[PDB]
Amino acid sequence: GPMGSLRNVAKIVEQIDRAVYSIDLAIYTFTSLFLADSIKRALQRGVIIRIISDGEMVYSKGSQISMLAQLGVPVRVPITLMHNKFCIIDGFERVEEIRLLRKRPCYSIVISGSVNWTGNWENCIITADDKLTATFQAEFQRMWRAQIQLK
Repeated sequence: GPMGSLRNVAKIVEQIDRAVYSIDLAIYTFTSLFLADSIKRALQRGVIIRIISDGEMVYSKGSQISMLAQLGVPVRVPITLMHNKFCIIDGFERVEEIRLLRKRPCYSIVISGSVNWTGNWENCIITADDKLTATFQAEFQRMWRAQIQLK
């Protein structure tokens, strides 16, 4: 229900607000203005953000991916199915990666939800279990390396 979704989105925005180093987001469609703005604020905070999404859904109405890509957020797209959408905040491997390329404490958080083909965030799970955050982060690294990267 809309209520459960709003509560879930609110919890996610809170995690985004706490992001220190990185946010990796794999999502089929991005329609949440609230989620986007939180990500926008993270970007302004110095957080490194990457987005993987679907080509059919980036030019859909209410798609917020357009404005994030305009701000410099790299968006990679397969052209042209996921078991779930997910967000990894400060993944261990990713933070260590950033640390090397650039020479503060944090803790990995993965948010996952059901894929919506048309913000909507039911079946939401938020966890810091490092085994899970690792598999998701590793999975993102793989998908990122594979693919259209939006100009």
